[PDB]
Amino acid sequence: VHLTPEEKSAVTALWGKVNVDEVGGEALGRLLVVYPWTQRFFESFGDLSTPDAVMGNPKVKAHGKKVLGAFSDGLAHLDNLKGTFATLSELHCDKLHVDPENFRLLGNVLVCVLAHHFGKEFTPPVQAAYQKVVAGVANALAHKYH
Amino acid sequence: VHLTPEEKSAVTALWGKVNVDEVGGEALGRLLVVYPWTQRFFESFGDLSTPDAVMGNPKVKAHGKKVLGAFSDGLAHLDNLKGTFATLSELHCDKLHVDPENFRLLGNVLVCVLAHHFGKEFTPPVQAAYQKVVAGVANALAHKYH
Amino acid sequence: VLSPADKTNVKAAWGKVGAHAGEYGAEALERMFLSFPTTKTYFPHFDLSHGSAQVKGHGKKVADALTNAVAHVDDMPNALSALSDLHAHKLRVDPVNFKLLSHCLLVTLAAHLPAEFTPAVHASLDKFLASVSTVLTSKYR
Amino acid sequence: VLSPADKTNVKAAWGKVGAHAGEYGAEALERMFLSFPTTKTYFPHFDLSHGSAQVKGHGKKVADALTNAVAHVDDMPNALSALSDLHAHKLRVDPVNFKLLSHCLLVTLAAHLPAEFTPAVHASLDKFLASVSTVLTSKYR
Ligand code: HEM
Ligand code: HEM
Ligand code: HEM
Ligand code: HEM
Ligand SMILES: *Cc1cc(OC)ccc1OCc1ccccn1
Ligand SMILES: *Cc1cc(OC)ccc1OCc1ccccn1
Repeated sequence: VHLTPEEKSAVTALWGKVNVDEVGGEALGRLLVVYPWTQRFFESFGDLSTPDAVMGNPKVKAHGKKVLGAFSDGLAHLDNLKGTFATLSELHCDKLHVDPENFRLLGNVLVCVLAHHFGKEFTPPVQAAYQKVVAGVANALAHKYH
Repeated sequence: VHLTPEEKSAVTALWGKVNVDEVGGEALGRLLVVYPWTQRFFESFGDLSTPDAVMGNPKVKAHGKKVLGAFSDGLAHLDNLKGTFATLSELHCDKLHVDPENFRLLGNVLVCVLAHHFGKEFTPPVQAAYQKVVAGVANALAHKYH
Repeated sequence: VLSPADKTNVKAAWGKVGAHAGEYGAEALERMFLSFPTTKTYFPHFDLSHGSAQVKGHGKKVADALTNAVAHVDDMPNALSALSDLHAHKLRVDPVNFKLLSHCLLVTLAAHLPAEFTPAVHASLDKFLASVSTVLTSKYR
Repeated sequence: VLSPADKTNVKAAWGKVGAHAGEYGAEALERMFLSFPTTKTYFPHFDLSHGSAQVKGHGKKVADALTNAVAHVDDMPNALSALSDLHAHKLRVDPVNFKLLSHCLLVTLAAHLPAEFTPAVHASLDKFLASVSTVLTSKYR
């Protein structure tokens, strides 16, 4: 992914303030709530009956944290997202059979969560930079499909 | 991306019966009719105001022949669709900015035209063999997006 | 959103299906399972072998539902409320799958009704199936 | 298809934009133009520089249309037929572009109305914008 050094600084600065214990669970949570069919992939996660149930679910929060961690590693290897996500891709593509459109949706939900957490600080320019990151992350996760 | 030996034989066998001068025009024309926003990319082609105008437009039929030519070239190189459509991918993705979802739609429209022409001969196994081809072609054309 | 011509085209073409409803519904299902194997995961307990009686029975259920939708094309949300509860609330079917089945239904129609499957009719049938899909994948209760 | 709950969630949430319509609409457009450069090709005659007055004015138009959509949530095809003619008949806007704008409108609402943007409300707003998109990209006249 091509990020200007100015975009890199803005991105890194914002990410450094991210609450790693909540942001991930909130993005995964909102995904299950906004696009219900995704829930079908987390049947082992227990209660997903209602929004509050989904958001407060311990397994969702713990899983979201891993997802967040995956985005963190991508941010640390932008020049090599395919290699970094090679294992995760095989898992999501060959095993789970997750539709590529769903990778894009989660990436954008993560964007909405960052907006929710930082309000005014998540400026249009900062969003633009993050959109290139999540697109890069989604594409990598889907490379075993290509 | 992955056609078994039997699926290749099926595709190759059917395509030999395809009328290279019509099918392409039928597919491109139906794409423009069934998904009207695609008409935007063909501004200079003339009258596309109604179904009959589109299907009877000479430029559409001629361009369809070119499109079909590309599908044929791809069928003769199923093991290397990425290279076969490499140049076309640059044009559609970098130059034209056609959203990759449209590549999928054209692919399925072609499949509909194949079904329409061959009827009972377009059996479920043959369709499946062909869904892999159009998916591979669409995928190849979007390569510049990956 | 369907135009008057769309509604006219859909009724006229589906009316031509008539007694072949179940036959075409079953074939569309078979085409989907074979072409897009993933879709089979939605029917873990089904006998999805070629020519199975269960698939035939299901194809008829699917086809009759569409006949019903066609008759209530102006009041689909209400008419298909129960089908929505099933597909959207209980089964949580990913909308991508509705596009696959819709495409296989169009293929089946083109393969059996060549004279009817005109570009204009094709266009109308696609919009109608997309419309039915939106209703079944939406939780509006 | 919007549920009665989706309808009240959208009215309560969007009602918060109030006199910020132009600010929010302009920001959503700016977010879309910067994040998805390709969307700019639809406004070749526009001044698309940041702070552009043309974009500011256009943002107001977009926000007001949404306000109207919310008011006629039960008869959108009718209430939005003029915009459908513009975006589907005249502009032939690719549907993907509506998904990009809807996403940017959600981001804007989340950045400015944190208390309003709950998971359920976020869900209703998405469905609402998807509905508006379907109507504006459909030729039903
Ligand atoms: C594009 C962003 C995505 C990222 C960065 C991501 C990342 C992750 C990570 C890090 C894991 C843990 C792998 C492990 O522990 O070995 C995982 C597992 C998983 N993901 Fe994703 N994921 C993404 C999208 C999705 C989507 C959209 C779905 C489907 C709705 C999905 C479904 C799953 C499932 C079912 C698991 C298995 C969890 C379990 O049961 O143990 N993922 N993901
Ligand atoms: C998925 C299969 C497709 C194939 C194999 C294909 C193939 C081709 C070929 C062979 C050309 C001629 C290239 C040249 O000699 O310059 C072409 C041009 C073009 N294609 Fe495609 N195409 C596909 C899909 C699409 C789609 C979905 C759109 C947009 C909706 C599109 C829009 C165009 C345009 C605008 C041109 C240039 C037309 C002109 O000369 O004005 N193509 N395509
Ligand atoms: C044209 C769109 C569709 C229509 C009109 C349709 C219609 C139906 C009908 C009428 C039934 C029977 C309901 C009952 O027993 O009361 C049914 C069941 C079902 N449908 Fe659909 N369906 C559609 C698309 C899909 C798709 C795309 C999938 C998944 C890929 C799907 C998965 C199922 C499943 C899992 C069942 C329950 C089967 C069982 O008895 O275990 N449907 N559908
Ligand atoms: C929720 C979605 C949208 C709404 C509610 C909306 C609303 C509007 C409104 C109210 C106008 C002014 C029409 C008039 O009274 O003259 C307009 C014009 C326009 N819209 Fe949209 N729009 C939406 C999405 C889009 C998208 C996704 C694109 C394409 C990227 C787009 C491109 C245009 C263009 C090119 C104009 C013409 C501007 C001019 O020259 O005056 N719109 N839109
Ligand atoms: C008309 C339409 C078109 C598409 O995409 C081609 C998707 C959905 C619809 O409409 C579904 C609907 C919703 C509410 C009432 C009636 N129909
Ligand atoms: C209800 C709905 C939901 C989505 O999200 C997938 C997309 C479109 C619609 O409905 C659009 C519509 C069509 C006809 C009358 C009213 N609304």
